[PDB]
This record gives sequence, structure tokens and C-alpha cells, in this order.
Amino acid sequence: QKLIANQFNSAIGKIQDSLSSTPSALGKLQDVVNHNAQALNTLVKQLS
Amino acid sequence: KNKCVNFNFNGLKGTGVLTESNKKFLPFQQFGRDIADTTDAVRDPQTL
Repeated sequence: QKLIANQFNSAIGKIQDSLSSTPSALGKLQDVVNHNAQALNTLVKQLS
Repeated sequence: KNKCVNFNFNGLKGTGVLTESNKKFLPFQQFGRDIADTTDAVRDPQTL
């Protein structure tokens, strides 16, 4: 039980660090936001 | 100024509210344009 608890705690801490240090993890949500903004801005530019 | 009026500047017809601007226009520049290339700022006659 103690070994499993220690492994779980270490894994959770390591996931926190990996998310804090990897910028491309949130790429899907960032791409959703970017796609919406780009489509709306292109629609705005099209008026010219 | 500061009221919704329909203006006319040397044939530039439009409707909007006129306020002061901090756009440091160049002496040869007369009016500005936004991203959609619609008129955004204008230099009025008889007052510069």
C-alpha cells in the first residue's frame, strides 16, 4: 500500500511539472480558439 | 461632437459620432482607414 501511494503521489507531481513545462500540450484547445479568431478576422477583412 | 450625426466631409458621407483623436497624422495625410479599410479618422476642412 505504501509503495503504491508513493508511486501515485510522484506520478501526480510529475504530471503537474510536465504540464507546467510543455507548451504544446494544450494545442487542441489553443487551435480551437485560433480557428475561431482567424475565421472571424478573415470575415472582417473580406469587407474591403 | 459627441453625438450621433450623419456627416459629410468633401463628399465622404457617413453616420457616426465624432470625437477628438490622438492619431498623429502626417501633414500630407488626410484621413485614416481601419482593418476593413472603412474610414476611421478624418481631417476636417476649415479647421485642420
